[PDB]
Amino acid sequence: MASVSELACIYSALILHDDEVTVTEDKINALIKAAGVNVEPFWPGLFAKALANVNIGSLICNVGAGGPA
Amino acid sequence: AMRYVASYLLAALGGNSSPSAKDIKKILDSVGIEADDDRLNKVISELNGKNIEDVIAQGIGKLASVPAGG
Repeated sequence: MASVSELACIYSALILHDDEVTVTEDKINALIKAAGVNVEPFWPGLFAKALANVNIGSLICNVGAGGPA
Repeated sequence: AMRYVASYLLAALGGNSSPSAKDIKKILDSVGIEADDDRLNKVISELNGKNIEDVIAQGIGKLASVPAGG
């Protein structure tokens, strides 16, 4: 599993990609608050950073792609 | 590009672990994303009875409905 925060940010970006509408920290935050599911805020930041060019499929890697420790 | 699956996941992640069409409208309404009240009730209809995290924990992409081409 992931952290529901990370995963929540994921989904906020997901809905955003369904209309492919503007990606802002406040946009993702709006999704966050709408569902009631909070994220590690650096994610909304970095998400708004990347998702304006990258794809949601990159989130599956999240610049690490680690499994065990 | 995968429809209201993600909205469903959001709602289930931090509000209701069995989201409905109205919950979808909620989530997408907050950012002004348009939705058909049957389309989401349909995605939910499919989604209903799944373990959100585990679903996406190997599926951050191609959420439920994989992009329909043609």
